[PDB]
Parts: sequence; C-alpha cells; structure tokens
Amino acid sequence: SFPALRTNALPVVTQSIRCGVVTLTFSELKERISQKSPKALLTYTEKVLFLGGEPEIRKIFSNDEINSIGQYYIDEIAQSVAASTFLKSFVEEAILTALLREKPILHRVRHRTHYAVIPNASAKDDRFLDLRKAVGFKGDLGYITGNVTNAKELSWAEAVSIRLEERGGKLWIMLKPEIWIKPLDRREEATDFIRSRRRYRFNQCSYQILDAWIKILFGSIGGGGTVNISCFPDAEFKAEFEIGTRTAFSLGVG
Amino acid sequence: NLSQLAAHSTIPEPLLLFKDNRTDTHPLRGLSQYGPYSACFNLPGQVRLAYLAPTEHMRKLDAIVRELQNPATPKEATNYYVEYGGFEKVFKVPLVMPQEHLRCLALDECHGVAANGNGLALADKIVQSMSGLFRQKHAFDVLLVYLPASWKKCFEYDGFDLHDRIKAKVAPLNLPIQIINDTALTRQCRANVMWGVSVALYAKAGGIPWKLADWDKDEAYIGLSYAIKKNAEGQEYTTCCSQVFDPDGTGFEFVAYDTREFITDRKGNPYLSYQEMQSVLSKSLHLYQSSHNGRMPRKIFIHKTTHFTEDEIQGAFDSFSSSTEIELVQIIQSTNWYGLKVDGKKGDKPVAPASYPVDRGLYQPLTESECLLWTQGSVMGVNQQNPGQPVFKEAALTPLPNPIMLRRFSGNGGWHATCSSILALTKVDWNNNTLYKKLPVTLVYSQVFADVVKQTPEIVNEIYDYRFFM
DNA sequence: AACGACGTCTAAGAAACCATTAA
RNA sequence: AUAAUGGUUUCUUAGACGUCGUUU
Ligand SMILES: [Mg+2]
Repeated sequence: SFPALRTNALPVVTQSIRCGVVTLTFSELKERISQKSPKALLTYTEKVLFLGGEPEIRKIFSNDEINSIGQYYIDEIAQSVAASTFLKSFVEEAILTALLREKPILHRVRHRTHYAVIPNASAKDDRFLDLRKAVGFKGDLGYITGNVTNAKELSWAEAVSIRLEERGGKLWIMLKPEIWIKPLDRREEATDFIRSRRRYRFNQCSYQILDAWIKILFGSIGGGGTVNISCFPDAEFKAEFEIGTRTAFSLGVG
Repeated sequence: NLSQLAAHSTIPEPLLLFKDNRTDTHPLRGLSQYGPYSACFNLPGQVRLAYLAPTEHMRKLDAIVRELQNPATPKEATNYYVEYGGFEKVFKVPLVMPQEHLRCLALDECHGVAANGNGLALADKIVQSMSGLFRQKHAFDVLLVYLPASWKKCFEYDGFDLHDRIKAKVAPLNLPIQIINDTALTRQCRANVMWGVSVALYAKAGGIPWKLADWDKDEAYIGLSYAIKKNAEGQEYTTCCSQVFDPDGTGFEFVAYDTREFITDRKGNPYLSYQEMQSVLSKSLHLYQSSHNGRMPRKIFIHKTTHFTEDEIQGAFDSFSSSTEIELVQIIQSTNWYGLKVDGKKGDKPVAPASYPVDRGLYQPLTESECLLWTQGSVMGVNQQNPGQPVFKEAALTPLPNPIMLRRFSGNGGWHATCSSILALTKVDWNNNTLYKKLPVTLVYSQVFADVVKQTPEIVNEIYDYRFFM
C-alpha cells in the first residue's frame, strides 16, 4: 500500500566537529559575550568552549588571562548533545549560523527559540516567489509581509521556527512555519489576525508552504542529495555541516 | 534512504455498543437509531427530575425542559450532528416534570451573599437550600440547578471553583446534580445543547448511554493526575489521585480515589515514594478484586502525565503479583513533531497532498521506547452529508492535528495494544457531545477529581463514581 | 572528601484568562 | 458550569552541570 506520512524533520549527517577550547562561571561569560559582541560563538563547560576566530577571544579576554588555546574534537555529536544542555545550545547556534549564511533571511529569537523571518525590504525576490504562490488564494499570489489592520505601528511577516532534537542516536532539525509579529512585545494584539490567516491552511496548503520554506532555506530539493554548509569559513576553528534535503517520511506496512 | 523512518500502522476505530448489542462508531447516530445500553435492562425506567432556580428563573428551566421533550435540528455543524427526536423518542424513557413539591426556590439571601463575593458562603447557602429535598429521595433522580450570570463575580477566582465545591459538598448525599448556565440557553445551535443535556441527564439518572465493544474482561486501566495549590507560606501542595475503569460483569465502572489516605503529605514534587505508590495501588487491586469475583487483573495499564521514578517503578512492580504485566506508559502532549498526509499513485497524476489531514488512529514508532499517536485526525463514516468525505473534529480550531507522544517505561513488543487501548478510552467520555477527546478518559477523570479534592480539604474518604462529577 | 547553597541550560507540566463553532 | 481545544503569559517541578565555601 501507498499511504504516506510526511513529517517536518530533516536529518543531520555530521557526527564529529572541531572547535576551540580556551584554558585559563556561565553568568560572567555571558556578560562578557554581551559586552564584547564578537563574531564568534561561546559557551561555558568544564573548559570554556568557542567557535570563531582568535582575535575575537583576544578582544574578550585580556592577553595575560588566556593560558592556552587548543583544539577540542567533539566526537559522537549526538551523544554529547543528549548528555549536556549547553552543548545542545552550542550546536544549535553553530548549525543555525551555518544555515543562514549568504542568504537574505532575517534572524530573530523569542522564548529561547530561533526563527527565520522574511525581510520587508527584500519581499519581491525571485526566490521568495514560490512561497507567495502557496500563501496565495487560488491562482492569485499572497502578500508575504505587511501590516495588520487596526494595529498602528505593527508589522507581520512569514517565519519558520527551527529547532534541533535527539531521538535514538540521531539528530533531527525541526521546521515549523508561523507568522512573525514585530515588535515582539505586542504579539498578542495580532492573535486573531494570525488565526484568520491560518484558518484555511489545510493539508495541501501547509505541504506547499513547508516545501517552499525548505527551498528558500536550502535552494535545491530532489535527487536524494544533501547540502553542505559552513559556519565561519574564515578561521582555523570552523564548522562544517551536512544536512539532508528530503524531510523524514514513512510508508504503510501494507 | 537517509530520512526514511520506521513503517507506520493504523488501528481502525473504536466501536461503541448499543441496545440489543448493536455496533456503531457514531454516538449520536447510534443513540437515535438504536437504544441506549441501559434501556435493555430498563434500569432507569423513568427519569424523574427536580428544579433548583432563583426567585424568578423557573421559566428558563421550563423552557429547556420543553426543548428537551420537543425535537430539534442542527444549525452550526451539519456533517456530524444528527436530528434530535426528543427525549422519549430517542431514549424510550420520559422526563416527567417536577410537581409543586419538587420545584423549590433558593433563599433570597443568596443574591445578598453573592453581592459581597463570598464563594464558600454562597456554596453553603446553595447546599442548605438543597437540603430540604433529601427527604424526597425517591421522588426524583436528578436535580437541575440554574446558576444566573448575576453571580459571575463568585464563579472562579484565586483558585476557587463553585462547581467543584458544590459537587464535593453534595457528594456525601447520594444525589446526582446538573448545572445549567446561560451558555446552554444562549448558544445558537440548540441540537448540540439538547443532545449534551439529554445524554448527561440520562447517564446521571443511573443509565448507560453507550459502552465500548470488544473489551476484554480481565484487564485494568489506571490513571493518576495531580493538582497544585499555592499556600500562604510559599508552599506548593500537590494533591494526586487515581482513577480506574472496570468492565465488571454487565455494567460500567468509573471510580476515582484520593491518594491522601492518612499518608503522603507531599507538599513538594508531584511524585510519590515507595510507600505511597504501594498504598495507592493496594486500593486499586482491592477494588478490582471486589468488583470482580475473587480474581486479579491479568494486565495493568497505569498511566499519568509526569514520568515514573525508579522508586515508583519498583513500587508498581511490587504492588502486583508476578502473573500480571504492568505497562507504565507516560502521555506527553507538547511535541515538536507534526505530520501531513500524502496520497499514492492513483489514475495518472503523481503523488500529491490530500485535502484532509492524516488518518486518526495512526501511530509512528520513533525509538524502542517512544512513539507518536494521533488522537486527532480524519474519521471516515461519520458524515451525515455525502458519505465519502472524512470528518475532522477540530477544523474550526486548528487546521492540522497535533500528535501526542507515548514514552514507555516497561513492557515490550509492539505498540498495538497501548495505542488501541488509549484510542478506545478516548471515546468513552459521556460528558462531551463531540466524537472523542484528545486524552484518554482516565487522565481527564483523574484531573477533574484532583481539582475537586484540592478544592475541599475535608473531603470524606469513600470512593465516588463518575456520575457524581459529570 | 565530609553536605548545603547558590547560579546557568533544558524539558515538561499547572492556573488564568482570551476565541470560534468542523475542506 | 451542555461541550471541544487553539492560543497568550506566568509559575513550579525534575534532571544536567559549575563555583567559592562548609564539615571533617
Ligand atoms: Mg457535567
């Protein structure tokens, strides 16, 4: 038999990564990251861990404080991600920054989850057209971003929430489309506007929206291929990721 | 393939049983076509009824009663609702109206009490007004209470519930009670309200509207749930309780206990130790033994919302004999997964998405200890319109169904039994007029009884049945 | 290494209110 | 409270870790 169930999970193929470890609490490291705001990612563990460039660490830490810098090999990335929560967030940021590189896609964070917002100024692009057909009614095209009626100084756009999960020794990336509301402190005022927007997004409409978002995020689907992405390809401590394009699916037993 | 998950399967549908042993998946359609299960035994031979209304609200009760007697037609939903033929036609039992000695009026001081905003005082006054009808316990079966909207101030606040308070206060006096608010009178579609109130009154008069078919006699299903009460001194009193569902010999049993049997006193994490778990499961074992004839359950399907600790697992394993297998599945609602339906190659077009969501009763095994179950989806054969279009119950709320997740802590083998049992237990609720519920009835009854117990600290310890809190 | 006492990360729930009414 | 569950925002709990201490 051929009934099919299609999920919103894409596989992650990389198993091990290399990163910088600096040898000399979490709150002070976060404070230093906030004040410095460098072009690198950092986290606190038994030893302070980072991914990026050495000058960023030089700005972060005084020259008399860094005892040494070494290379840490995080083998079996799924097990390490499952074991610790800090490594989960670090891999989150690494794979996401590798994903959203060299693309006209915004980036916003609410409730400790990551989104991929479509910019207002770059709404009328060629890549942003296949999503406008799925949002559109019948053969017409849909507005991918705009304003909300009876809501002064409050905009809206189409966004997708990106997460990562570990299930049985495998790493999956979760995609789920919502509508992003700016500013963030007044999202409730558009709640009804969201409902009336998604009231008629049935199986086929949601399927097409998901396919369009996958195309926008990756650029190529089909052929059983995978996309290689890079986070910070301008330093010794770089991240290289390989992500599948076909979403996880299943077929009936028959 | 790099992303091909494990093969999925479907368990078709629960089949409800009606009078003269007739199988029907549609509850309302089977009720209208066949008769209720209890009408075969004529256990509620006559559904007597009494009123309890403020000084001038008797007319609303009379009007809803007359609407219950007369037929009605569906207005809002049409692919699921069936025409309501009136109480006598569908349930074969009258609704003889209360006489002059059963149409009591509440004290005029109830409004004065509600003016200040004292929920406990108003509940006590309502119960005291009710107390005059305990003499005529043979003159009526179900009492109807109308709560006017003018009391809306004393309805819910700071963790207080008038509904649970009076349902617990009345419980020692063996008398089912039904509350009718302005919502039931004002709601535009009258067929739904009539169906719901009729089923509630018939089930609370001692009857069995419907019961599931193909149920194994030697099985048990237990579910625990907890409620949180904030104390003055920064405390988090967690009150847990349990509910079991028994097929018995020929009836239906739906009871619910309290865990605070002179033990526990948690005031902390919603988890119980070895002693508390053993004591709680001892009552379940005793009740299963007593309701049946000197026999133990051949299986146990204990469920709850949170996860079992190792001490809890040991207590569950030791509270029962070695001839029984205990599944300790945990139900998780919030999930980051969802699914979409894709149809196969039919005619000449390639694969395409369907116009309706994925089939209800479909499960996907992710790991060896976790699975996804679809309690929401498309049901076939429930369309009162053209009989080829599936029905999605929550199409007006969510455009797509949200799956539930099952995390097993014991057992082995496939997920057929657990998923089939959960989906079957989702349809046996009698308080709701829709097709099913998201969660199995054990969790929902445990949750509502936990709220009831938390509302009244001084709740007497005997075991109540479903009809007294439904 | 003696057992608290205090900070981060995550995953899960429960009160307490809003809303509309099945391609 | 005839009823279904979709949002929003808080709070709590449980794990995982770290840091002086502290006891001894
Ligand atoms: Mg009820």
